[PDB]
Parts: sequence; C-alpha cells; structure tokens
Amino acid sequence: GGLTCASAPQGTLRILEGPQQSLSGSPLQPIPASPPPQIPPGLRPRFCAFG
Amino acid sequence: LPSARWQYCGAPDGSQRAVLVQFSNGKLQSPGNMRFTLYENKDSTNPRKRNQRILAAETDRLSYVGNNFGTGALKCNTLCRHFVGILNKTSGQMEVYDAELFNMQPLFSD
Repeated sequence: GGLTCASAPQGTLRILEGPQQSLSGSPLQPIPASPPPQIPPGLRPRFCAFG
Repeated sequence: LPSARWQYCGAPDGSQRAVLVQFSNGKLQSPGNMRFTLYENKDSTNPRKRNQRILAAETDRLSYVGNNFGTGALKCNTLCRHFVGILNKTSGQMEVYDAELFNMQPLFSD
C-alpha cells in the first residue's frame, strides 16, 4: 500500500512564454544628423570706410 | 513532427497531487527495493501548514527524506511548476497532472 518507483519518464517538456520580433525600421532620430550652421539671408555689410 | 493533444484532467479540487522524487546524490540503479512513505501535516486549519509534506524513503542501509517546507524545500518547487504528462500513444492524447517534486536526502541522528 506504499508508494513505489514507476517507469522512467520517456520525455521532458519545458514551457516558457515568449513574444516575437517586429520589422526593422531603425528610426534613428526625431530631427536627425548634425544639422549644419548656415548663412542668414542677405545679411548686408554693417560697416563702411571713411570718405 | 510527432505532437500530442494536451488535456489537463489534473486534480479535482487541486488537493490531489502526484509525487516526483529527486535524489541529491544521484540515481538509484534499481530502487524497486525502496519503500516510500508520504507524511502530511495534521494541521488542516493553518493554510501555511496544510501543504507541508514529508517524503521518506527507506532502504536497507540508509533513509532518505525530502520535505516541501524549510531549508530542504528548494526554489524550483515554486518559481517553476512541475507536471506529469501521461501520453496515450494510440490516441495521441496527453493527460497532464499537477506534480510535487521532493528532493531526497540521507537520514542520521546523534
């Protein structure tokens, strides 16, 4: 009436919960790159010679 | 690839559990000579104690004891859950039951 060893298991199942990968879009930056410093339009000379 | 239809007949009240044993010092080549006795805590009113169980295995030379509580209770019994699947090869149906894992260890007292 006691507990005895039974037949060895024939296989093992290991369960884990996993989600999946999306598409590669690689959206690097809101406003991207190093935007260049640049000329103010027209500007004009702010200096003249004497005479 | 070979697959089986999964069914959790499981435990009617969840009170029912199977019993898995693991020996800390390896395998028993032919344990057919081992007698296992499962002990349960008499206190059924304390939810903490009502699930405490001791599994004892007796051989001619040594005794093994496993418990599901205290230091001997190990992390795998909770972080993970163990089940036993009984596969009917003919029907392809796998019946799945809750299992309790006991880590067995040798008995000596001063």
